Amino acid sequence: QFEERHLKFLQQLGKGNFGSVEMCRYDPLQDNTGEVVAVKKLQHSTEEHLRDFEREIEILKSLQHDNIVKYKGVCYSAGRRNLKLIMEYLPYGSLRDYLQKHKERIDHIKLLQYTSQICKGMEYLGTKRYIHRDLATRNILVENENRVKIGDFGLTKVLPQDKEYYKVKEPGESPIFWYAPESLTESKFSVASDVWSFGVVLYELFTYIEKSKSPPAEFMRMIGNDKQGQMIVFHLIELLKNNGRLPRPDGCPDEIYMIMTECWNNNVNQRPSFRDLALRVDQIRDNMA
Ligand SMILES: N#CC[C@@H](C1CCCC1)n1cc(-c2ncnc3[nH]ccc23)cn1
Repeated sequence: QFEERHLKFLQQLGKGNFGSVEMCRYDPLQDNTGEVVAVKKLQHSTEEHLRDFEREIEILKSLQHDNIVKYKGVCYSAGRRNLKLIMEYLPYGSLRDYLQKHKERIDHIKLLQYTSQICKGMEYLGTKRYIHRDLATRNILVENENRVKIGDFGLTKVLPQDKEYYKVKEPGESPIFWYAPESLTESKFSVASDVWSFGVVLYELFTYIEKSKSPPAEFMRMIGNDKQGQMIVFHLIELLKNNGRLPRPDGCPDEIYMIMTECWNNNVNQRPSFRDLALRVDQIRDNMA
């Protein structure tokens, strides 16, 4: 229901894998009263990528939650393709950049507020049997100082009816340093691996996105920065097999790190639920206040 001729390009907001998001104004009355929106498109409209995109659009459309970015509509020109996803525009950018920019005014209670919101959004995904597969502060957006939203769903898959995991191995880079061990070894993605990645998100938050402290930097320094191409993955697997883990971030209390390390359990079935993670984060945040 969005006509392409009324979307006015303003700037690029972000560039994902096979996708990009643009800040546009939807101004059908041509009087500069229309609203600014976010428009997602494919960088190269492959038939396979187009079918993935259609599934992503339906997934997002099916989601309604304070902590999930709002679907608004779709757009297409010159027939059916050039397909574009229209979403609400969130003015503070990604939580990665936002935390980096205000580290001296965002204290731990605020971090835990964001954490809780992320947990509740992920739990909502779970009730729909959706596996996000790409949890990272770079894929959390900031609506305002009090609200974050899960921001991108390009890698989200729906669980089979009969199984609690989805086996997929895609070409491209994969965010290996947020991957559960069973995702690196068997391409198995589950709620439990989303929980692992959430552990990494919590690490990210408490590092305040410091340069040398990113999961890639830390993990490369634990395996050796020389490590060569695909060998990287292999060593990562071995490192995680021997319970090598990201270190406790500077200033991070013991209980928060413990939440992280319980998320980083090699035994998929021993990782906590998102509801319990929310419960615990909320108890800590209420104790701090
Ligand atoms: N998530 C996220 C990260 C990132 C890219 C991930 C893959 C493609 C985009 N990205 C998303 C925005 C954005 N910014 C403001 N409003 C928005 N609405 C909807 C998105 C969006 C900016 N960069």
